[PDB]
Amino acid sequence: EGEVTELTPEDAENPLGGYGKTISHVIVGLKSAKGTKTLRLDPTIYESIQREKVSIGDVIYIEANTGAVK
Amino acid sequence: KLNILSLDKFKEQEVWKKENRLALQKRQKQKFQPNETILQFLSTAWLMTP
Repeated sequence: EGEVTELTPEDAENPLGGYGKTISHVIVGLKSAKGTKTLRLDPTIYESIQREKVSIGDVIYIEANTGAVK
Repeated sequence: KLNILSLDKFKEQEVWKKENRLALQKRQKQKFQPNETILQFLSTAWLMTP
C-alpha cells in the first residue's frame, strides 16, 4: 500500500515476433511513511489498473497473491 | 496436335480450379477484423540458465 509514484512498462523481446510492442513487467512505485519501494509486477496488472482508474498520486491496495488492486 | 493443345488447356483449367478452391478455403479461415489494433495476452514456459 502507498501512493503511486511511478508507472512504467518495460519492453522485452517478443517470443512470437511480429514487430509488435511487448511488455514483460509493469513497474509501480509506492511511497509510504518511512518507506518506499518499486515493484516489478507481472504484466497482468494492467487490467486491474484500468478497471480501478488509478493515477499518479493515488494510494492503492494491491494483494500480493491475488493480483487485484483497489 | 489439336488434342494435345486442348489437353494442356484442360490441365491448366483444372489446376486453376483446385488452387482457387484452396484459396477460397484459406480466405474463409482468415476471417477477422481488418487492420484493427489487437491486444494479446501470452503465457509460455521459459527455459532458464544460471
